[PDB]
Amino acid sequence: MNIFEMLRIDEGLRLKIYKNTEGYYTIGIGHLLTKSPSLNAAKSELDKAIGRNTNGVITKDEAEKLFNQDVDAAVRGILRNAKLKPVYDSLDAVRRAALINMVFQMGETGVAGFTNSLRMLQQKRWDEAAVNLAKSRWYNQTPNRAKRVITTFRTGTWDAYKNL
Ligand SMILES: [Cl-]
Ligand SMILES: [Cl-]
Repeated sequence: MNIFEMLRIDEGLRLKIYKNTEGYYTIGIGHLLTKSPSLNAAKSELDKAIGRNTNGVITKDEAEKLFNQDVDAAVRGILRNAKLKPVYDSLDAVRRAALINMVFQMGETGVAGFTNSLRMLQQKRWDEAAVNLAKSRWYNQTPNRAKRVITTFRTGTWDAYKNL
């Protein structure tokens, strides 16, 4: 298991524009297009991202390309974030993947807001962090996925994902 496989399980793969869990236009492997209510706006963002007139449909390779770029960006966002970097640097390889997953889903800014959980992770207080992480909109809105990431932080193993 690795970050790629992990997020592919969490986000799935769709080759046509769809609405994510928050009702926003998305494509591929969780690549958000826009928060705008307009499908045209989404098709426009899509063609600009791909570099061709897609008509709202992309291929598998194109999806994988956006995915590689998004993962890369998530990592770089962590590394450039003064609040995130220290945490990421303190963790082991498995737990680092759990932090990348959260950043990919909710953005650098959203994750940097879990101040108390971040401190606990930094301190290696696993069970405490898991409890603190669960008290969030994130967990109440997407509980099955939140539980998988949380278990990851708690145990430092990929067990929540083995089977998927
Ligand atoms: Cl893009
Ligand atoms: Cl979920």
